Amino acid sequence: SHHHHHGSHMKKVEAIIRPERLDIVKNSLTDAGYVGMTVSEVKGRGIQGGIVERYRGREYTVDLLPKIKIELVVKEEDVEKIIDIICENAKTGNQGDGKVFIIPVEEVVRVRTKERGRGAI
Amino acid sequence: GSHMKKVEAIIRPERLDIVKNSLTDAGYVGMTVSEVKGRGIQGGIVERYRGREYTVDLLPKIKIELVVKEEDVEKIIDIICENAKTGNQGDGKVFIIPVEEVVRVRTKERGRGAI
Amino acid sequence: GSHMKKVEAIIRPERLDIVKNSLTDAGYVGMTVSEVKGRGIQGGIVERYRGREYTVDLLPKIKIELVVKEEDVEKIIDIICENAKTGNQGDGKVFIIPVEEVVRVRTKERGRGAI
Ligand SMILES: Nc1ncnc2c1ncn2[C@@H]1O[C@H](COP(=O)(O)OP(=O)(O)OP(=O)(O)O)[C@@H](O)[C@H]1O
Ligand SMILES: Nc1ncnc2c1ncn2[C@@H]1O[C@H](COP(=O)(O)OP(=O)(O)OP(=O)(O)O)[C@@H](O)[C@H]1O
Ligand SMILES: Nc1ncnc2c1ncn2[C@@H]1O[C@H](COP(=O)(O)OP(=O)(O)OP(=O)(O)O)[C@@H](O)[C@H]1O
Ligand SMILES: O=C(O)CCC(=O)C(=O)O
Ligand SMILES: O=C(O)CCC(=O)C(=O)O
Ligand SMILES: O=C(O)CCC(=O)C(=O)O
Ligand SMILES: [Cl-]
Ligand SMILES: [Mg+2]
Ligand SMILES: [Mg+2]
Ligand SMILES: [Mg+2]
Repeated sequence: SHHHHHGSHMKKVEAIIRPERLDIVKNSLTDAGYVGMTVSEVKGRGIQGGIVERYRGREYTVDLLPKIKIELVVKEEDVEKIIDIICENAKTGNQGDGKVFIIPVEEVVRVRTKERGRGAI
Repeated sequence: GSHMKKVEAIIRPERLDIVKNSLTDAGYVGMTVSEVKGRGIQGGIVERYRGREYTVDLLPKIKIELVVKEEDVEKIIDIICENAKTGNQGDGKVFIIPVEEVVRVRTKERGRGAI
Repeated sequence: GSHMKKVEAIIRPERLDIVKNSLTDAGYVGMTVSEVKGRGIQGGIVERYRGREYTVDLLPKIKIELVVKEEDVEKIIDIICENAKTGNQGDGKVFIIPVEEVVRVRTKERGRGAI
């Protein structure tokens, strides 16, 4: 017995990774056919708030570290494969390896031709 | 809906002033500019040296971001495309991303009046 | 909804350390910082040389991005505004952008627990 009770299909993959994993990540994405990408130099910290460096028996926090931002605007159906590639290639087994954010994209336009939408990705 | 959007455009470094000035002339002034590298669908360019070839797969580009009233987006797309284009692969790409809220730091004004 | 958002704020370079420390003290630590240039609605500043005026239409700024749990957005807006403001045009702007998914690279943990 039971008691009665009361799209664009486009996305932006924004990932922060270590500088020394950029070429590995880029090459795996390229090999898989996910080519269009924008890369930025950034600084960051994750939930641990940076690292501690020692000098003359004293600890000093370094609360921003060099990182690389990659952005790929993609067809929605490609997001999970790209997440997988980024994670597999960026990981090293150490805190600081990176984070991926998925952000909606409502429109894409290629400048040269004014093509719009998924065909412009 | 918020009726605000973010226009994120990647253009050639030599078209930054042209595009910025054209936007300004049309009254679309608030903007954030970043130096980036990138490649589009062709995966870069091929450079020749000493009988060899090398693919340069990230090239200098400029990112402009304008957070704008939604009803201005198409006009801004048109200005960016007209002024960034050169007829050559690599001219750029424009992305439109939703923005839910905007706050001006100095006065704490929020929404479309803070654009 | 995902109940996750991106706080993207542009602030003065000389207010970064103050803002970052206040965010840290409130427990909002994960953050990405970029060097950018920008102008707001006034279109830059005027610099004088030999009694002539010249427009400087992009100035150095700092971008901070925090991807956060939605329930923290208003407090973070408050912190950024209170710490970044100086009473002068140019103090900054905050944008809130939806985030549909977050993944921690090292472990592949996803969602709000990965923030
Ligand atoms: N919530 C967040 N918002 C914005 N940027 C972030 C966030 N979390 C991480 N980042 C960026 O990603 C980079 C790498 O983060 P990191 O790998 O340290 O994340 P984490 O959550 O601390 O995981 P881990 O325990 O593996 O270190 C940071 O230096 C920062 O640039
Ligand atoms: N899908 C994408 N995601 C992220 N960034 C992109 C994407 N496509 C292009 N970009 C960025 O825009 C810049 C210019 O792209 P580009 O003009 O080469 O695009 P394209 O699709 O290859 O078109 P074209 O055939 O005109 O060259 C790239 O170098 C990169 O920074
Ligand atoms: N609509 C916008 N889109 C993108 N970036 C913006 C926008 N408005 C401001 N910015 C960025 O924020 C920075 C600071 O803007 P600013 O504080 O001058 O805003 P404002 O609207 O002109 O307010 P104020 O009257 O207090 O000066 C700019 O230099 C630019 O990097
Ligand atoms: O970024 C690193 O390499 C270590 C620091 C870290 O994991 C963090 O600040 O969250
Ligand atoms: O960016 C360029 O100038 C040429 C290369 C290009 O169009 C691309 O990589 O897609
Ligand atoms: O950014 C500054 O410090 C002053 C200029 C300004 O407020 C603007 O261009 O909107
Ligand atoms: Cl974004
Ligand atoms: Mg960490
Ligand atoms: Mg191209
Ligand atoms: Mg201003």
